[PDB]
Amino acid sequence: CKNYKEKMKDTVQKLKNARQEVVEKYEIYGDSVDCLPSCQLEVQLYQKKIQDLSDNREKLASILKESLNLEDQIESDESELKKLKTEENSFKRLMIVC
Amino acid sequence: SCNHERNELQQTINKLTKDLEAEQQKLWNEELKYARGKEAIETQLAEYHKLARKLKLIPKGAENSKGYDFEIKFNPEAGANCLVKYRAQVYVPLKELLNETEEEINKALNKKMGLEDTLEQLNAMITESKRSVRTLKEEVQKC
Repeated sequence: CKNYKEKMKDTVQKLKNARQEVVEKYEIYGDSVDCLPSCQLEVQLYQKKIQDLSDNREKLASILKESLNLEDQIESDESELKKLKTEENSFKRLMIVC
Repeated sequence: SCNHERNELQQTINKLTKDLEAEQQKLWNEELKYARGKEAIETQLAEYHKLARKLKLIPKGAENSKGYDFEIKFNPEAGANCLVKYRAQVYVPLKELLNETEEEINKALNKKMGLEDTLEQLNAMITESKRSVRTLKEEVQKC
């Protein structure tokens, strides 16, 4: 009677021990799953910053682009004025030699 | 004793065996959730690295990287906050490129507006010079 009863006494402890091992591993994965939300959020913030960097680099290039175009306009307009002021002075002289 | 005990021990075996099965199920379940949760992070990281390579923050020595290492490595099973620890490696140099950009944008916009006012000044001077030339013109021809 003690032969089988001990076997059943060992079987219960073998079962209770196995249960304890599965619960342990389950809790490790439970904790790991609980941390992935923070990992997901972090990658989101990095994607935002990279997208922000991309957009602002485009903005800078556009401003520098048009700023160089305005420099060409100032250069041209400075020629037109130079010509006009030369014509203005010539006619002031023509008025005298009338 | 020979039956009451033995039989009671048996029912415990039956219960505990089903309890173990339930825990084996829960472990496998949580393992697959973690795997799906991972893959979702690797997918998002692939999108961040794809764009980083486009902006040439990556690979190492890329021309827009300023010598920083913007690559992020997610490895199976890492301590609480695997990726938050990268804040010093990747996040603070990134916000640096961002603020250097916005400052450089403000200096460029400062220069632009200066050139713009110079142009309106010239339009004013060119328009008044054209008036004078047209006026002196008529007066010369009036003689």
